[PDB]
Amino acid sequence: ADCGLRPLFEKKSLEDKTERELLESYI
Amino acid sequence: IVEGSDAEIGMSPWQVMLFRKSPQELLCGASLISDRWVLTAAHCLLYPPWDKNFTENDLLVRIGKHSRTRYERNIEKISMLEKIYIHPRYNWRENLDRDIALMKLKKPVAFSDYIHPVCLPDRETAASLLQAGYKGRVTGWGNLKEGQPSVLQVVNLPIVERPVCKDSTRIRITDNMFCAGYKPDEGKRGDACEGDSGGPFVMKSPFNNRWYQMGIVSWGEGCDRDGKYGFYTHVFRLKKWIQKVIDQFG
DNA sequence: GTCCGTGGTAGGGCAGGTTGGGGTGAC
Ligand SMILES: *C[C@@](*)(O)[C@H](CCCNC(N)=[NH2+])NC(=O)[C@@H]1CCCN1C(=O)[C@H](N)Cc1ccccc1
Ligand SMILES: *[C@@H]1O[C@H](CO)[C@@H](O)[C@H](O)[C@H]1NC(C)=O
Ligand code: NA
Repeated sequence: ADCGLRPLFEKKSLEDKTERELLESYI
Repeated sequence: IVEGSDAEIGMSPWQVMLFRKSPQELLCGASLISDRWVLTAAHCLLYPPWDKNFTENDLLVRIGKHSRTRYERNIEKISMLEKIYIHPRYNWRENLDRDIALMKLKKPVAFSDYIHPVCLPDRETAASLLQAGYKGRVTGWGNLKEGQPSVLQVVNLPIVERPVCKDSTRIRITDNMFCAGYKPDEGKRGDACEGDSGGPFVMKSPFNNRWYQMGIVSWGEGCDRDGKYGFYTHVFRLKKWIQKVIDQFG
């Protein structure tokens, strides 16, 4: 229900270093 | 992980370490899918060609962990297993078809900054995210080349088109598996390696800000070879099976 | 257009099971 939303990241509007690479590959 | 990197703290909080008690041994990775369920690869529990058939009392699970050596106090949790459930159609001889297993913990685990379950895909996650060139992220404490890292390693790898996966190996590929990795000229490198089985291949959906486990590290031929690709168990394919055993035996 | 259940990883059998769906479908 709360799955896949990381406390240290999504929850506190922070990105990890390389998640953008993943997004870009979806383009 | 080969050509990966040290993860950031809390970057993979559904990451789970699968242990042999005696002699102590880091066996495989795994993933936290709810407070009482862990996903992993069946070949980590059951592999008859090496007379490997573990019982719940042979193993121990470690969650919330970042560094492979240190006990991390008030960070990591240990769990025992109530029951193991291997897919009835798992094939250890030919091609590790359906290489998937579920583990029910004896007690549930409290979540924290460091312990948080990942989502499983439904039809739309599979429709939208399972595409050649799209990258996911794999994590593990297994081999750095074909020593062993101190800190969880992470790497991003693109899903490879299916004919290319088929052609690149003589093992009979299957609809319940996919492959991921860079083609020889694409510059970039990287792969999972032995000791990484069971770890998750996650993808962050651009539609909700959520991480989905699309794969389970399953097999390969060496690690990080040109024209070779890591193989992963197709999670969504096996979704109905996961839900049933959880529903029925949870 | 066609094809993905009768053993196989394996029993008892021709369903259905924790398991033969329907899809990144492949071909
Ligand atoms: C148990 C897992 O750690 C491991 C993962 C290896 C992943 N490798 C890459 N390059 N991404 N799996 C295995 O080691 C499996 C189980 C036993 C043998 N095996 C293999 O991958 C062999 N290398 C090849 C193989 C043999 C038999 C059937 C399928 C594949
Ligand atoms: C593995 O061990 C279990 C528990 O001992 C046993 O009941 C089962 O038949 C074994 N499976 C094998 C060897 O495939
Ligand atoms: Na490769």
